[PDB]
Amino acid sequence: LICAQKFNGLTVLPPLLTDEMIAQYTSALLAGTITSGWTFGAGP
Amino acid sequence: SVITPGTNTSNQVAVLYQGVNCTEVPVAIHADQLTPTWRVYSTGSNVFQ
Ligand SMILES: *[C@@H]1O[C@H](CO)[C@@H](O)[C@H](O)[C@H]1NC(C)=O
Ligand SMILES: *[C@@H]1O[C@H](CO)[C@@H](O)[C@H](O)[C@H]1NC(C)=O
Repeated sequence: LICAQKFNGLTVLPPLLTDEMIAQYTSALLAGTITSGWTFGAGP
Repeated sequence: SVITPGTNTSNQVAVLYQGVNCTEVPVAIHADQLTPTWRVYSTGSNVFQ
């Protein structure tokens, strides 16, 4: 298991961007695309 | 791992014991129990799990 790696120094570093914030970024992208077309990707 | 703003700015640093539920054993470091010494920070400025 994941803990089994934690006996002999095989530590797993958690990602900086948690899945919640990845979902937040994806929701921001979706809102931008829906309510702004492609303009938001090239300026305001 | 040691969090530092890079000598230049300030020598004050903060450390991070990765991958440990430190609310038990490292927050309760006794005399020279923590690896990098300076047992003065047994409680430290703040211990944030
Ligand atoms: C770095 O150190 C130099 C010399 O002491 C100083 O002039 C400079 O402002 C410092 N920069 C920072 C970001 O601490
Ligand atoms: C971390 O330690 C605290 C205090 O013993 C405990 O309440 C908590 O459940 C622990 N968490 C994990 C993930 O082991």
